[PDB]
Amino acid sequence: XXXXXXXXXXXXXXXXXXXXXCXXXXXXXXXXXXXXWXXXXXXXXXXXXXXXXXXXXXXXXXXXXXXXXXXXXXXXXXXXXXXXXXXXXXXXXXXXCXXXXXXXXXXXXXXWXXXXXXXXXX
Amino acid sequence: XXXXXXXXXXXXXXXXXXXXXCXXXXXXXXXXXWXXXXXXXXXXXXXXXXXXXXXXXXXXXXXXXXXXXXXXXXXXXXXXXXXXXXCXXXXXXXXXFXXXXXXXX
Amino acid sequence: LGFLGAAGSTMGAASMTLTVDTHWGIKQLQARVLAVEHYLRDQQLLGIWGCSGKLICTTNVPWNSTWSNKTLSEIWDNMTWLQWDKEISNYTQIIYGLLEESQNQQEKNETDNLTCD
Amino acid sequence: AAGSTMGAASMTLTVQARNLDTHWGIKQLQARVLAVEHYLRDQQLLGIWGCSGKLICTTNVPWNSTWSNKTLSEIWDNMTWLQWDKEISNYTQIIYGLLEESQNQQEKNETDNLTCD
Amino acid sequence: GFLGAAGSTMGAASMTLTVQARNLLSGDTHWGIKQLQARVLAVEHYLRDQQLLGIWGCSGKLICTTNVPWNSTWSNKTLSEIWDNMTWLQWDKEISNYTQIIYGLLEESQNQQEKNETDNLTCD
Amino acid sequence: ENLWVTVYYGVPVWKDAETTLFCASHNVWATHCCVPTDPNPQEIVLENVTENFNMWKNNMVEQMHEDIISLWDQSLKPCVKLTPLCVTLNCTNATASNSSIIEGMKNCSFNITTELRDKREKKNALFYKLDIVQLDGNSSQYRLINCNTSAITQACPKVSFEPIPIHYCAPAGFAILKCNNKTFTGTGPCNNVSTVQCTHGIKPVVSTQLLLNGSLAEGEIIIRSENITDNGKTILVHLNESVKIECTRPNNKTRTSIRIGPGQAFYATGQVIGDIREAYCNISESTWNETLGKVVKQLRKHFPHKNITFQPSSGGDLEVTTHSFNCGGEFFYCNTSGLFNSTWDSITLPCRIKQIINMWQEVGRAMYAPPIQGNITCVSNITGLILTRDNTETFRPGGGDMRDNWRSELYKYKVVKIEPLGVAPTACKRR
Amino acid sequence: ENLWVTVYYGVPVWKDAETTLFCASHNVWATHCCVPTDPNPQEIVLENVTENFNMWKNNMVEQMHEDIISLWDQSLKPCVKLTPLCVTLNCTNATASNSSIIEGMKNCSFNITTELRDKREKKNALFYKLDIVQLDGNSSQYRLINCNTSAITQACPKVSFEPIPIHYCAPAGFAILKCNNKTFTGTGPCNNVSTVQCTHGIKPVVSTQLLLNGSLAEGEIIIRSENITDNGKTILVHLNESVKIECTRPNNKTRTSIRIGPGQAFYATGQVIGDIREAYCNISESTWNETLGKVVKQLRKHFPHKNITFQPSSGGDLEVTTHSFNCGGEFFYCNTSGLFNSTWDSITLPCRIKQIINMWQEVGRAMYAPPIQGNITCVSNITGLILTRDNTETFRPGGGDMRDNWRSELYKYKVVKIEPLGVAPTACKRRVV
Amino acid sequence: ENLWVTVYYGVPVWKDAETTLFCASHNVWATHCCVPTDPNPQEIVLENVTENFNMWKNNMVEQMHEDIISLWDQSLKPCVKLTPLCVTLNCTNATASNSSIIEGMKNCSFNITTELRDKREKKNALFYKLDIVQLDGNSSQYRLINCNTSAITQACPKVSFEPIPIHYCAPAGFAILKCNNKTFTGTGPCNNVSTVQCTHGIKPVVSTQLLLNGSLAEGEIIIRSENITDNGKTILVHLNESVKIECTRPNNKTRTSIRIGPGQAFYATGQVIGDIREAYCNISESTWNETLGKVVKQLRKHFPHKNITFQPSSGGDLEVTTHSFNCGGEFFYCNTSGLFNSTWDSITLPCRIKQIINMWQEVGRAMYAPPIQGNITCVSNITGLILTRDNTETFRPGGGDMRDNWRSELYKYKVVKIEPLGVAPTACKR
Ligand SMILES: *[C@@H]1O[C@H](CO)[C@@H](O[C@@H]2O[C@H](CO)[C@@H](O[C@@H]3O[C@H](CO)[C@@H](O)[C@H](O)[C@@H]3O)[C@H](O)[C@H]2NC(C)=O)[C@H](O)[C@H]1NC(C)=O
Ligand SMILES: *[C@@H]1O[C@H](CO)[C@@H](O)[C@H](O)[C@H]1NC(C)=O
Ligand SMILES: *[C@@H]1O[C@H](CO)[C@@H](O)[C@H](O)[C@H]1NC(C)=O
Ligand SMILES: *[C@@H]1O[C@H](CO)[C@@H](O)[C@H](O)[C@H]1NC(C)=O
Ligand SMILES: *[C@@H]1O[C@H](CO)[C@@H](O)[C@H](O)[C@H]1NC(C)=O
Ligand SMILES: *[C@@H]1O[C@H](CO)[C@@H](O)[C@H](O)[C@H]1NC(C)=O
Ligand SMILES: *[C@@H]1O[C@H](CO)[C@@H](O)[C@H](O)[C@H]1NC(C)=O
Ligand SMILES: *[C@@H]1O[C@H](CO)[C@@H](O)[C@H](O)[C@H]1NC(C)=O
Ligand SMILES: *[C@@H]1O[C@H](CO)[C@@H](O)[C@H](O)[C@H]1NC(C)=O
Ligand SMILES: *[C@@H]1O[C@H](CO)[C@@H](O)[C@H](O)[C@H]1NC(C)=O
Repeated sequence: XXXXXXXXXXXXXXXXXXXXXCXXXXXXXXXXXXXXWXXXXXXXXXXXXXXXXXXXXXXXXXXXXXXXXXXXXXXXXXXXXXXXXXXXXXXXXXXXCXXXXXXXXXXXXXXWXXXXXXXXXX
Repeated sequence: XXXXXXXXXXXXXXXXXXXXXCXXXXXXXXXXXWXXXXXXXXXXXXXXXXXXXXXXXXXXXXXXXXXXXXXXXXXXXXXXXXXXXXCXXXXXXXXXFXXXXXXXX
Repeated sequence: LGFLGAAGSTMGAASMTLTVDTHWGIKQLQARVLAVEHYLRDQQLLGIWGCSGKLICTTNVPWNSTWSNKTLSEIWDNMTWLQWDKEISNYTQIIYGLLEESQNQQEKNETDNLTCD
Repeated sequence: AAGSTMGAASMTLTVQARNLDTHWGIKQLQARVLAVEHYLRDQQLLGIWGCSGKLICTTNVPWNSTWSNKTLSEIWDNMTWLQWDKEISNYTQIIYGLLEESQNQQEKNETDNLTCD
Repeated sequence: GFLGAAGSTMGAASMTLTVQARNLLSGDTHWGIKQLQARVLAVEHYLRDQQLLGIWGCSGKLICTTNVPWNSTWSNKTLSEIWDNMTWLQWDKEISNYTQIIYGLLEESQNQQEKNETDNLTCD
Repeated sequence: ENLWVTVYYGVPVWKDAETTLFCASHNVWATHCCVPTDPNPQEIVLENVTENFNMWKNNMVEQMHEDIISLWDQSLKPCVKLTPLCVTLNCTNATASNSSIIEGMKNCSFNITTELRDKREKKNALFYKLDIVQLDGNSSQYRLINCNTSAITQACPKVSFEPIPIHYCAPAGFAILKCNNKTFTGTGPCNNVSTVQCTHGIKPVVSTQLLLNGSLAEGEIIIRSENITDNGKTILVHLNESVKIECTRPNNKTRTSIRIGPGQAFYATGQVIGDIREAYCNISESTWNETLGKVVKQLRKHFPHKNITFQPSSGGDLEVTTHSFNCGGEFFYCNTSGLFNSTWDSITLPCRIKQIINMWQEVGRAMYAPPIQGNITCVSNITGLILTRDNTETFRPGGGDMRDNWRSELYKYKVVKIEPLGVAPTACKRR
Repeated sequence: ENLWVTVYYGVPVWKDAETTLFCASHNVWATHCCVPTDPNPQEIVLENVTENFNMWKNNMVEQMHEDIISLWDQSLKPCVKLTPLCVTLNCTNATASNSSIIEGMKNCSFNITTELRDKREKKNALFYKLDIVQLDGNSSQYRLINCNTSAITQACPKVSFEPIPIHYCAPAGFAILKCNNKTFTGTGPCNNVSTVQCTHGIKPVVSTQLLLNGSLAEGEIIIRSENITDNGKTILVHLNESVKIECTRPNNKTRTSIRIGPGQAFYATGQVIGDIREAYCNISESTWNETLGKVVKQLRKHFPHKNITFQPSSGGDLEVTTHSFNCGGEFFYCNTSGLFNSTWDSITLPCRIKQIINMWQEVGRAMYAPPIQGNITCVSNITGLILTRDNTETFRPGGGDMRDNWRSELYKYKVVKIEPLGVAPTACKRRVV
Repeated sequence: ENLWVTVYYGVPVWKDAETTLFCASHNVWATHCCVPTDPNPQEIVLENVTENFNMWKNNMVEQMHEDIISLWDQSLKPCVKLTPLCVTLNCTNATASNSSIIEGMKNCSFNITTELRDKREKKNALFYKLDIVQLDGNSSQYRLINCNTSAITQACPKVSFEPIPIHYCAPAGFAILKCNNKTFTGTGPCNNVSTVQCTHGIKPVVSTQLLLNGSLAEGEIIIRSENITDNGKTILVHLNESVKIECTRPNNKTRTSIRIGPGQAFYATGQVIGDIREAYCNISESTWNETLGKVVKQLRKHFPHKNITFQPSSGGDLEVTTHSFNCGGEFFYCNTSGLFNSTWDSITLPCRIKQIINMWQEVGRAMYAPPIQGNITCVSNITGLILTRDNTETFRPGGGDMRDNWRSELYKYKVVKIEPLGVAPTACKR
């Protein structure tokens, strides 16, 4: 089964960068699905902060963090990262990876990751 | 893209049929997931696309979406089902989410 | 690893190893000629579809759910290539015809008179 | 379908058509070998020129006003390939020599030790 | 002018590669078999060279650059000596015991290049 | 001022060519023409193609001829060699069905070696007067005719030569073009050209003056020749309606068997049971005459007068003066002088049966046809005529060769080589 | 919308297929299978792969059969014809060595053409009775038994037909799948399938009834048959232990060369000196008894609660009613009735010798085996038995055509065509600049 | 340092190789070598190259040899077999001359089955003594020679074996290198090499001891050998001047025909009218003596000892010790002892004729040559001598099994395989 896991979350100082990352060796190596990140603050639902067509490198970051959520992936390592810069002091959320599995239709966001949380603060 | 938390509050008595409404700002597929989880823990899909009931989930607890109208259906409320219902604007890049329905049970 | 080493593997993992006496005289000539014809048939198809030199070749032909309606996650991580070949064997020629058409249209656009020179 | 006009985009169908008792056995082997020889002959000629793995290729050789002396609209819309080939631009050996020389000069320029462009 | 450049320097001879290549394909029972064998082998030799060139990444090329460096042990010469004074027939012998090594290195290099390109596709 | 050379591969053009076609499907034709076929009409109309055809220069006719001869020679290799039979024969008049005067038959006795060379046996068999030649005057001593010049090979009794349809198919890189003009005369431009992979299925039926079996013209009766005016050319007449002809040997025959050597055996006529009238070949008086008149009406397009006449065939050997039929395992040689006799109820033609034959116009390698036991009846469709031109104008039912029989069906097909590479100008320079 | 067709080349799939295999490594087998043998074949196990095999429909068997017939006939083309010997033979009793009768042979005289085609000579030869047929009742006149149906070709004395191991190898584009299940019976699915390019070496042995010098079963004795309850099918019993058998003809046949004509000569038996006994053959008694009992133990799993018994062959000619084999070039026809007689230190099986051999089912061809001088002894192992079937269940040492001898070695191999090109959906559209 | 391995294709290099050449040009050679030649053959001079040629190991000699024999043997298949003639012959003294004194011929009568089976007739023909063997002592019972070991095939009457020149041509992927050194002399480097696709025309002449029609040396007399200093080796002396030789059979034959079977007849000498000498050759005396003097002047550079001698071919059978000429359809065996007798207006070589000819040195495959009607004269050019060697040196005419004659035309040619791939260092990385 898929086993995506989050890593390197941090209580980053406001405006600091942190190399949040995940890996999912059990899942297909880009041959399928796509990278997707989502996050949620306490008392919040979710937002599709970032994505990438992992088969290659076609990025699709959300406007909310257009200047920071530079999602990237290494198909070769069955791994991905979102080393956002200039964290807002308000950017405190759990973040998790998902598999954008699809069938000639919008993706299902399957195999949600462990969701390690960060805690950016001033 | 955008969607409203048409059922931001959605409590139901055990064994009662229920659905957590979603109102999209545009027609879209309406994949949804249950937040049957601890904080900073994984969510799980309810269904994909308009009616692709999730694997390893009750099929009874599902309904098809149409146009901009959708809901996360439940055959019956149960404590086991007491998880928020998150609705995604699953047509849009970086699909927007409606705030999840409380969906208490 | 090995020739056909991945035959029992799922398609995903398997895709990672794609880099792997006149009586007598007539039989030998037939064998040699046939081997050449088979070689050329594969290279010619890859050429005509715009996949010459590629083990992995993307195209501009969309997947039609009628050929198969499965999710990538239940194909690449689930079934073997032998099974896949059987599942869509009935559409083999359809796919090939579409690939040829797409490549020929791409070339016509390449040398169209408008917005070229 | 050799009728119509020269502005055909049916070219893939004329390509895939190629390459599919000792007296009889020799005749059949000769037929197969010859079909292969001709296929390879055309591919090598295209391969020497810069046109490799393509059905339609442009070059750096200019068109001569004395080979046809016709406009593009006349050529592509009011003629078909049989007429074109039989009546005009039917001294192709000139063109073939120009194409081989131009291509070798280009390829040589690309590895000049002073400008590895 | 086939082999016309055989006595020319290696550099000069690079302008006759098309001539030398275009003449590789062409230009009772026992007799028929001998002639079929001769034609079939001419085809096989042509194709084996084309397959090898494809293995090294020389698809449709007469001159190919690579990612494999030249080893001074194979030949300790400079470019002004090897391309300008020597003819091909004069140094081909020098590489006769290194040919398989070089060919093996070219194959390995091509495999690594393809893997990087395979793992990192270009989409959309 | 800004046009550039563009190379196109896959260009839909061709040139005339001569290549090897393959032949597609106990019968020899069914063993040699081994490739199976499905219907696969593939009649692709080229719409605007007007191509030049010439049935008199068509290499397929010659190729068909060479392949047919090759098949016959190959088919007769694993068979009995009738060499021990080139002995003096002591012959008398054949007797059968209470008559000792059977015209055409001799009762021949001879000394032939058995499997064991030290022993010999005296054998008896009946032979035809067309197979046997007298050694001297005032003598019963005879020899087989072809022992004078060559070997005689017995056709294998187990091998079928029935002219089942065969198809000639192009190799990859080649195509067969068809002429679909209902009034095509055999040469020149033909509009409405279509392309196929194989011919329609041609029956390799052999004849000498009437063309038997095959298709009929879809138009009116067509007169075709390399040159109508030239008296040195064959004129083929392709009828649009068939003439039904029936031939038979209603009498029964028995066969005997001589062990000429180890394994091998010679088959020969035993006894004749029945009357002694042979062949009885006939066509209706209501079909002939009228058919011939229709041919004349078409001849009048080239010969616009009332001095047209049909005369009996001229001299030469039996193979060119009479009408050969391949009725079952026996060869009929029919007298057609009763048909070609006119100036502008059924008619019976007597025939003779021959067993040792020289095939086509070849010399030597004579074939011996074992007798058919029991009686035989053959029914066939006359589809055309082979006529020549030997003031008034006389036509004769003869002339030509054995290839003209196939020109009559292959006239509508042509083989071309596809040449899918060419050059044309463009507006784009290489980038 | 978001899924695209992607072409993959080098895909590990295959199809059942029939192709022409080539044969890899003085004599015939050694000059025909001129292609060198791979000194180090690489067998690749296909993990988590199963495949369907069927030894009774295996075209490798059929192809081997055709290759053997062709080689045999080609090898005998440039040899002496014996047609001139079809002359009536004048035969007497034959009294070799001492003042007795040599049973099984006759002393025949005949009139044969000298090199000049006009004159003849009288020559003598000894022949086996099995090759000679009487021309009439109470006559002394005989002929060679096969001059009635065909030419008899003398085998070239310089050409050995001794089996050597040979390997069948697939051409490029093809591979041979091999079944490595120790108890697989030859049909149906086999797990643990491996891929090879060439088969193991096998020998083109042409014995009947008892298979000689083959491989042994990896597991216990395997009884292989198509539809075993069908009395119309042949049962191949593949042993896991061999049985040693030795056949001997303890005498010296002299050789007489009789010229036929222009560079042509016949080799006749001259005189026979030695122990005049019927080419006896010795098979271990205790080995056989135990071996046959083991076969029955397994045969009873298909035919339970039945008394399994054995009988000698019920009929046919002395090509099938006996154990025919060709060891030293001497063709033996041994009586196996001493083995297949049961109600479930050695057993001597008497044997006859034939000199004119009609091999396989060629019918229209025959070979004459030149006499072999010296005293000949042959040693071989029995590696499988051929039985036919039909509260007693009776089996007999019957058999089929010679294809069955090779089915027993090729039962584990299948030929497949490799099809490396294929497509599948993914989610990456061609970039197109 | 840079320097990366650059791959090149179409590189003008080659390696020694052996392949099958094709032959290019009723007549047998014309029928087989049906392939046309280039009306205007091209030749490319390769400047600044050196190539090692070795005629003694040249596979073209062997290949041509095998193809010539194969053609010959195939050519004799579709015609008359003479096995039925292997019967006891009467062979009385021939009476063809006016006084019945030829003594080289016998009048042989025999009982033969005619084309009609079960009918035999007494037939007769004249035969040469060289083709007849006596069956026993003191007995007029004779046979043809090749009846006990093999069988005789009659030469096909419509096929000419005239040695019309043929050319050998390389297949694609191959080329033939030619040596242009007039003084090459034998195995070793040639410093002037050109490339051709086809060899010059070579006439498949079948003489022995003396070479007949062929090319002449362009330099001085060239003496070629594998090793001139070893005995047991053939020495080929290639002259730069020809010597005219005129050979004839000054008498008139008439042919008789004996039917054998359907499609077959035996042809034999019926009668011969004329004088007694069967045949002879005319060699100008001064030309011959001058020619040997020139040969000796060159021979002396390898063999400095004076008083070099020539002897009349040692000994052996009448295939070795004499000359051999296929003159029209007759095979002459001329005595050359009149030439090779010396120590350092014309010379008559008496000649014998045979009709049963052994092909090369094969066993069996005997051919019978029908008599040629009327009188015959052949004129040919002697181009060289084939000598063997055994104080002073002794030279004798001799020769090998035909390959040595063919080595005299193919000595300047070599077959090489073209090898278009190679690599070299360059300054450009991918
Ligand atoms: C060396 O070369 C000469 C010159 O070509 C050869 O002489 C030629 O020999 C042939 C066969 O003997 C002669 O052909 C015959 O000519 C008569 C003429 O009436 C004709 O009736 C025959 O049917 C046949 O065609 C040819 O005329 C003769 N040429 C000359 C100029 O005399 C000579 O045979 C060659 N020597 C050797 C050993 O190859
Ligand atoms: C041979 O060398 C000379 C200079 O010595 C040069 O001019 C000539 O072009 C060279 N030949 C070839 C084939 O390059
Ligand atoms: C026509 O032929 C049939 C068959 O030989 C025969 O029965 C019939 O009598 C014939 N007609 C005439 C008029 O003789
Ligand atoms: C051989 O001798 C036995 C003695 O009983 C006799 O019966 C038999 O007929 C004899 N056979 C011949 C060929 O003489
Ligand atoms: C066969 O018969 C001949 C007759 O001469 C005799 O010499 C020979 O010894 C006999 N051989 C045998 C085995 O009887
Ligand atoms: C059977 O004997 C043959 C020949 O001696 C030999 O190849 C084989 O190993 C033997 N088997 C055993 C185990 O005795
Ligand atoms: C020819 O045959 C007779 C037959 O009587 C014989 O006497 C004579 O010696 C034979 N030969 C000669 C040369 O006379
Ligand atoms: C070769 O012989 C012919 C005979 O016609 C003659 O014309 C030619 O000059 C001769 N050649 C030589 C080198 O003597
Ligand atoms: C040469 O021929 C002439 C006739 O032309 C003859 O007189 C002379 O004796 C012959 N000489 C020689 C040496 O053969
Ligand atoms: C043959 O004899 C005639 C007699 O007139 C003569 O003219 C001719 O030259 C002679 N031919 C030969 C080859 O001796």
